[PDB]
Amino acid sequence: THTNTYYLRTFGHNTMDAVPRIDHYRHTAAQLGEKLLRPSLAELHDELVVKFGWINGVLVRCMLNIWGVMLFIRLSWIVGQAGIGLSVLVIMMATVVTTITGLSTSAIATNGFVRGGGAYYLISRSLGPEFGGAIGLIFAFANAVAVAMYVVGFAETVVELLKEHSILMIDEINDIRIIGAITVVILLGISVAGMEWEAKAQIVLLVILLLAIGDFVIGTFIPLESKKPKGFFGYKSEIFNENFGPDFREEETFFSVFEIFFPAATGILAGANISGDLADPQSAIPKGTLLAILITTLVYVGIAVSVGSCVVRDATGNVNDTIVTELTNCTSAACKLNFDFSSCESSPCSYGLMNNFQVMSMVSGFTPLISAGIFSATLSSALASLVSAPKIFQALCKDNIYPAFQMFAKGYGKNNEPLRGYILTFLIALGFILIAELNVIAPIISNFFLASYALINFSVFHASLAKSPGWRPAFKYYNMWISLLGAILCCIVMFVINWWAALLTYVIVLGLYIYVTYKKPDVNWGSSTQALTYLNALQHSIRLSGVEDHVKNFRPQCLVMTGAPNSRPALLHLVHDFTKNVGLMICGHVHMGPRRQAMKEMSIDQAKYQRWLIKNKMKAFYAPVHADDLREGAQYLMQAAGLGRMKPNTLVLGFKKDWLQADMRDVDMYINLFHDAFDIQYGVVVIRLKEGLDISHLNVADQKLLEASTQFQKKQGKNTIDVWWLFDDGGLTLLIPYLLTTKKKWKDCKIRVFIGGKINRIDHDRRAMATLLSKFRIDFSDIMVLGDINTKPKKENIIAFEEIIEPYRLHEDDKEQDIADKMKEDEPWRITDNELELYKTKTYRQIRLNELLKEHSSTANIIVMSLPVARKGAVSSALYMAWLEALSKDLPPILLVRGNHQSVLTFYS
Amino acid sequence: THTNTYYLRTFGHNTMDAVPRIDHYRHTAAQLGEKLLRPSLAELHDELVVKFGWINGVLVRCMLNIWGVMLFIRLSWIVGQAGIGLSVLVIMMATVVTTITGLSTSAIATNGFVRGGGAYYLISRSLGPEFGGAIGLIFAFANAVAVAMYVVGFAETVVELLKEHSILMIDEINDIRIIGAITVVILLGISVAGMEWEAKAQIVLLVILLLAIGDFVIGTFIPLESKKPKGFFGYKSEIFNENFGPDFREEETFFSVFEIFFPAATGILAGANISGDLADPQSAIPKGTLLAILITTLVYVGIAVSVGSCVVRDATGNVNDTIVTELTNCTSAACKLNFDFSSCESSPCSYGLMNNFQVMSMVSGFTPLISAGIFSATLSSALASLVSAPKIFQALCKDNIYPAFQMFAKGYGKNNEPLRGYILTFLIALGFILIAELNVIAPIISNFFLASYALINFSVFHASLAKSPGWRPAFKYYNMWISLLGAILCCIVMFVINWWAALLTYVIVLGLYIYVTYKKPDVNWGSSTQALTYLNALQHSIRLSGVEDHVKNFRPQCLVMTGAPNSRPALLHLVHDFTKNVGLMICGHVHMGPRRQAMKEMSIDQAKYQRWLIKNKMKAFYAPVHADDLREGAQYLMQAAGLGRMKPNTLVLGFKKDWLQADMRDVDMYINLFHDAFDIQYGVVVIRLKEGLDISHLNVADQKLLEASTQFQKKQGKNTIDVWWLFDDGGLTLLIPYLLTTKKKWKDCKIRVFIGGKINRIDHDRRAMATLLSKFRIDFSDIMVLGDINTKPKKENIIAFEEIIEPYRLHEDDKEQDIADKMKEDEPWRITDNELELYKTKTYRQIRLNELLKEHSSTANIIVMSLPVARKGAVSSALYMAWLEALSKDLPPILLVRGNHQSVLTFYS
Ligand SMILES: Nc1ncnc2c1ncn2[C@@H]1O[C@H](COP(=O)(O)OP(=O)(O)OP(=O)(O)O)[C@@H](O)[C@H]1O
Ligand SMILES: Nc1ncnc2c1ncn2[C@@H]1O[C@H](COP(=O)(O)OP(=O)(O)OP(=O)(O)O)[C@@H](O)[C@H]1O
Ligand SMILES: NS(=O)(=O)c1cc(C(=O)O)c(NCc2ccco2)cc1Cl
Ligand SMILES: NS(=O)(=O)c1cc(C(=O)O)c(NCc2ccco2)cc1Cl
Ligand SMILES: [Cl-]
Ligand SMILES: [Cl-]
Ligand SMILES: [K+]
Ligand SMILES: [K+]
Ligand SMILES: [Mg+2]
Ligand SMILES: [Mg+2]
Ligand code: NA
Ligand code: NA
Repeated sequence: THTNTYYLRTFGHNTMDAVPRIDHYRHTAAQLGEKLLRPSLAELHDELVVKFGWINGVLVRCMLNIWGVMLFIRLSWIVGQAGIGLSVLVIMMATVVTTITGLSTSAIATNGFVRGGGAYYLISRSLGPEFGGAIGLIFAFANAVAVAMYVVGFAETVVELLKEHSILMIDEINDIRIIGAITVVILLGISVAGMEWEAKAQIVLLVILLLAIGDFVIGTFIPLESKKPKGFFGYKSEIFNENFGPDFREEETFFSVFEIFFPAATGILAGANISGDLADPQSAIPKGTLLAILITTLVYVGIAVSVGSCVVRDATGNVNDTIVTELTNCTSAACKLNFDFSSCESSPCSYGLMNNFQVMSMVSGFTPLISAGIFSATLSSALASLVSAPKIFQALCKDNIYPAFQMFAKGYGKNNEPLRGYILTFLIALGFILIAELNVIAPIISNFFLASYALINFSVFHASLAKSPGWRPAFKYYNMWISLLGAILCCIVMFVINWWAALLTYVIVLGLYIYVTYKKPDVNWGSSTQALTYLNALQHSIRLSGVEDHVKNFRPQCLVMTGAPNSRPALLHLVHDFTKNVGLMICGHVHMGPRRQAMKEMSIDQAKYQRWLIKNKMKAFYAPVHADDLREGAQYLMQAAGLGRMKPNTLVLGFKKDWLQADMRDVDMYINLFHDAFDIQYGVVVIRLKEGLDISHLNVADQKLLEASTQFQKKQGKNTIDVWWLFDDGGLTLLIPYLLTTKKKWKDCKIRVFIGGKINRIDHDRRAMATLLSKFRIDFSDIMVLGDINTKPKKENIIAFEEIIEPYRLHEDDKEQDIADKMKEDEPWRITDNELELYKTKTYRQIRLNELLKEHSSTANIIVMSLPVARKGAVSSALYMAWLEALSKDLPPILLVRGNHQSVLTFYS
Repeated sequence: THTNTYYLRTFGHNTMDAVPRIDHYRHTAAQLGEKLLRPSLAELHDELVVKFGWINGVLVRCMLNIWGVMLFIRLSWIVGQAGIGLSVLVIMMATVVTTITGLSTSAIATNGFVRGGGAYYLISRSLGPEFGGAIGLIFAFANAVAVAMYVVGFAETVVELLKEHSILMIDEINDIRIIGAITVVILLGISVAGMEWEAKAQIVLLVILLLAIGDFVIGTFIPLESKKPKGFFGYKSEIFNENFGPDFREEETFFSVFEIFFPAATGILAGANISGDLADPQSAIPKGTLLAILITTLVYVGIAVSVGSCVVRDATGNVNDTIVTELTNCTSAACKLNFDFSSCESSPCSYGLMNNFQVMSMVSGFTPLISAGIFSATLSSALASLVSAPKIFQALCKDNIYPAFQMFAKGYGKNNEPLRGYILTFLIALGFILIAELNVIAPIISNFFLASYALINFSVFHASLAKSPGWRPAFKYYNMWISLLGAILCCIVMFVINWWAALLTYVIVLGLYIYVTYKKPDVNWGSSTQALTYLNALQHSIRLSGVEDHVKNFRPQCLVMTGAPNSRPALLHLVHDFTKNVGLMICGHVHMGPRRQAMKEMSIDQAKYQRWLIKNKMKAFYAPVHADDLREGAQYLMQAAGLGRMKPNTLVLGFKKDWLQADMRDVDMYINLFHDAFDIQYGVVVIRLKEGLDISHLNVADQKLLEASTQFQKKQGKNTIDVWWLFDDGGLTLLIPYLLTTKKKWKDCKIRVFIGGKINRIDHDRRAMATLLSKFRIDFSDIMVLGDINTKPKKENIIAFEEIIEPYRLHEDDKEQDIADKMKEDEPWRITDNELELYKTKTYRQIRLNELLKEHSSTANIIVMSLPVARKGAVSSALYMAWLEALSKDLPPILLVRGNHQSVLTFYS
């Protein structure tokens, strides 16, 4: 029926359904998605500029940042004060911390597409805005200060080089400050020039540093007799054996050495912070960072061991001190080789592995080459930090976490460059350089770095804890327990060095976290915090599902038929008063009208009203439902609403005030709602107000209605709480008012109970009731026993009730049997004469109860009375409505309660 | 119509409804007559021996138990080693701990009738069986050991009194052993004699103790020169000032003094342990315990101050006197009055406050009275402990918490008295007396008492934390924070003295708690633990209700329509595999039949199936519903099931295997269930098995069906998962198999992806799909692109489909245009020729897809394929069912998935 070419066309061209394509999931505004538009379910169902590679962008950056001052200056001192083994152990511990941090970072960076800000973006998108902003501020400031520290190191090295000659301008501190200012200006200029220039400069510095390392390694293998007077002796096993072990020749300990060394391993995130300029993160960051860490650790360990195997701790440089005669009785490591480096214990000798900070330069075949290597290392580290800080700050400011800093987010040029961030970082670094004494500052910045690492590790662990299906990290060489251990180790290490610095950093982090949480920025990124919230709720619900029910653990789980949650405020607040912190509260709303529009109406209403309830401080659940009429929607809610053991057991309704001026079908639906509630074993609570409950539409009447709506919101003075417990429903009638009095807004109100008694047994019945409610431990102010019930109500009230009921009567007696049956068939709510004759006693009881309530409980703050139960099929809906209206007419706020008839009170324990 | 009578009769005689009466809430066997019967809601709605008072039962017992050895023996030593102020401080600290414990006990004992036992009953009924059993065992053993210690103290005092004369039988330790054995036998006899006899003995002992205290107080006010050589001097401000302030003569310390004194504060629970024999608790325990504590503390403090204000720390027995008309050169308090009790700073003088342990006897005006008082105090404390232990043990054994001890709950006599418990306590006490050296044992028992007190305080705090409406304590003189502070103080105090004893007691408590929780005795007391479980679930749900939705936080919340949870095991386990630990799972069951019987059936099913699910380790929720047909119940569940944000979003049901051999109305209801799910914005998952899903009714066919049911309960093995993602439904089709692979039972299985492409573009489409799913980070083992779709399926398959569809065609073309319309109206599921002509392409697509699946995925462990969506009103129900049947048949387990069409996957972070 068609050509063979047609049968081989593109799959999906003959159907509205779309094949899965990348454009369906991309949100980027690329050509507005001309063809990347997957059809919605309704449509198918409804009736008819510069990017860097991983090598240059991550590996080189991380290596340059990690290698700093200690590479050529303080490594020898560390290997001296602590033996080869102890120094290697310190290096390995720092490397372990950094490696755990790198694994966590690689895991976090392989989940989605990272945009900008290495540590900040990852931490924020994986944990939440609070932690994200706190760590962003901390890390940015730490990098800004590290820029100054590196510049100061370079300046001090150059000043020492000048002091090696006659060149000098001012005192040492002032010369250091001048050199630091000049160097920081040069670095700022280079950084502002552009990112490609920075990359080229970094490559040059890296090659210079590698040349310096190679020069040192070559020099250590070419001993010269001239260096023999100094500590250098070549590779001798005697020196290696002697240099082992912790000869702490000063007021310093192992922990102090570790603290001194640690800043040497705090450049691992240089590549990550360039995520905004990486060609392809999720493939460059992990491998580059891990390789850089491995290379730097290997170089550190090798250099430490080599320096410790070819230099003596103490060596008194003196040409006329070698030879050591011919035969010696000296057991010293130097003595075994030559007399050089002898008699140093008493007289403090010039240098050696313990007192000289230029041993690496001396060992190297070429000294100026090592000097250039030191310069390049320090400058490279400073440049990396100075580039990293503005990127993190701009990423943090783009999110508007701190509105005051929104200025430092604008970009310049083809590639968005935070020039303002660069200027701010330059200012901070220049200030800290002008201080020129960063010895005290260093522990604080080290602790800042450790806090950032620990929060990265904790973010990985937290994400692995909340088993969100979106976690799905691409990197598969991590572990939740390893990451948790890494976070704990980071905290412990930060506390080990400068405990008070650790306390200060923790205080700062906590303060920033609290500020951000209070601010609550308007943004959600799908952090693991929300996933953990859902998982915790689910686990707690599952746990509660296995708990057996007990009478003393009973709580009122009320399904309030409120319509729009804001439509009826009085009912909502009243139900909230005895439900908050005790029992569940579901606000049920039934939507009518066309299903097509009702679906969108309910979809909007869900979010709108849940947000309204949350913002209004009411701990309720919105439960929208779409149904033809109110009765069937209530049926839906009473059958399915809730989850597990947290389902409703009480139905709360507002009184149908306008039942007289309304279609009898609506009244029938109301009474049938009552009947269904009773049928499914539900407690029923009806709240009646003189003015009504609905204020959505909203003269004198409107003002009174609004006042009634707002009445149950302030402190309820102390007037009374009248409970007319006439029938034993199981105790709910008494449990409601007690829970009311248990709240602050109702504490001043006293509960006085009304019961029906015998005329000649008033005292006995009163005592029995008092004892019964004392066993229940329900405080009461007074007990009134009424013997006037069952009396005939006044003639006027009966006449009024009859006049009210006349319109809805059937008058079967005065009509033909067939006509009466036909009338009752299509109007089932009609009141039959037989039922009126049968229940004249109940009608008189309702009227007399209204009389008694008016006479006695006419000044109560709120009234709780037993709700009459009409046998289904025996009493008409109109008769039930008339009973309810007569019972509670012309009264202050009243509640009609009819419990499950299962006991909800107990005097046993 | 009625006389004056019948108008003033008892309220409630003319109605089935009952007035509230205590008989309605009493559950005791007696008083269950017709009068004390509350009518059920259905019945109203359906269509037509010795008891002690608080004084002698609690106050006297508590006072006698609290007062023990230290009252007349070591109080002087305590006031000596420490100062008056420090001794008062230790007394006040112990009293504070005991007073907080007493407040907590009175709070816990005023929350209903306490049946029997002592602290065990209160702790169990307020906290749970685990804590109850642990504390019961600990407390009973502690009381038995305390009996042993009191007997040992009495024996030691009597042995010392004998040594004061020329009376002795064997070595001191052996004589102590004989005296202790005799005393314990006498105490056991007295206790077994009854309880009234014990009360009379206790009253006699209390009178003797009061006489002894009065004798001491009288003696301290009548100084005699004979006792002047001893430390006694009468009241003198010089001695008071001298004795004020610590003087730790020996290797003692404040903490050691506190540890020595603390056992003096125990015994506050003697009255509460006789709760089963009190006239009424909730009125005797609180007041009696508090008054006893107050009186004992006042007496302790007064005696301490009096002894420290009228006796010198060091004194000499040399009657020769001192300061015989000499000059006053010494500032010692003794010199102020006379030289007596001086000059023993180097040599150890005879006795005094520091050295003598009978100063109270000497100070008193009649030593034999003080000796009798010591005897009475020790004997009364021992008797109280020996009575308390068996009561607690019997209460613990009556609950069957430890089945091995069920034999000790038996009672004897008119009043249930545990004789076996008495014998066991006597045996334990006799053994510990035979040890005769309880110095090392005292700290352990002290820590046991402290643990009991701390857990009482923690029970009060926990009850106040779980805001159960049944808490309602009658004693309104406590505080949750005060009780928590008391528990913490008890723990800290127990750890302060004998830290290793505290660790041992904590280990024992933890072990007993773990054993009880593992055993999980079948008991339900309505503890604070269950209330806290409910409250925690509610709070977590409320918190989750305020969390905004995100694509990466999406979870599959599946409303699996399974009927009876055990009826279809394969479907339940399959849904559990990709829902456990990730997303919600509600098992929906629809009940049909008469409403009256259906309600009871659903009520039974709720408990039965929730228990079955919990016992079978399935984290699902049972959701019963009563409706006329399956569609109505599914509508109920899809509209109302769930709570807050934890509500279903995916519909899972089994394939209607027997649709061909079934009424077309049922098939129409099935297809309309599909349509309703799509309309309500639900994802739909259909699971089809060759043999079916139902195994409730269950030859070869039955065996195969059972094997299919059990197939998915084991480890899958090195099979493959075939995903035919043909249409972009949002990613659910791919999300489900990934979640399957996330679990251990599906680790081996690898995901194979099938997509539709164009011939001559296979490589490009395969690369694009691989890239797209690599950005999603879902691992795959291979990607197959099929270009042979849209081709005409074999003639035989089309003929078979036509033959299958024949009995449901409308055949409108060969009709009169009126009979056809009538048939369509009567049976809307009829397949019209117009729709068949329109969707021949879709039919051929289904047939060819089945061909491709059989040819390619015939060996997959499980198949996931996109579920075709039929436009509502355009495709008949019969045609939709035929499409589904043709698409899947003669295939391994297959899942048809049609997501919400909202994206559930993302490559952004
Ligand atoms: N969607 C709904 N529409 C109307 N009433 C609802 C709805 N959902 C629950 N209800 C409950 O059913 C009752 C019906 O009252 P109705 O509006 O028929 O009489 P009314 O005198 O207008 O009441 P109100 O003063 O509350 O408007 C309300 O009090 C309300 O609590
Ligand atoms: N109360 C229920 N009664 C019947 N089916 C239900 C019910 N609740 C949910 N369902 C789902 O609807 C499907 C209807 O199956 P049906 O009663 O037609 O028997 P079937 O086609 O032989 O399949 P099965 O082997 O599951 O019985 C079931 O697979 C089941 O998953
Ligand atoms: N102690 S040091 O001179 O060898 C040293 C060495 C280095 C270094 O990077 O090797 C270093 N980096 C900057 C830094 C400080 C805190 C965190 O990072 C700082 C210092 Cl003080
Ligand atoms: N230290 S004491 O001799 O004055 C003493 C005194 C008492 C006493 O009850 O006064 C006491 N009661 C029994 C007990 C031990 C642990 C807990 O309770 C035990 C002792 Cl050892
Ligand atoms: Cl870093
Ligand atoms: Cl006690
Ligand atoms: K570094
Ligand atoms: K005691
Ligand atoms: Mg209205
Ligand atoms: Mg079936
Ligand atoms: Na560097
Ligand atoms: Na005693």
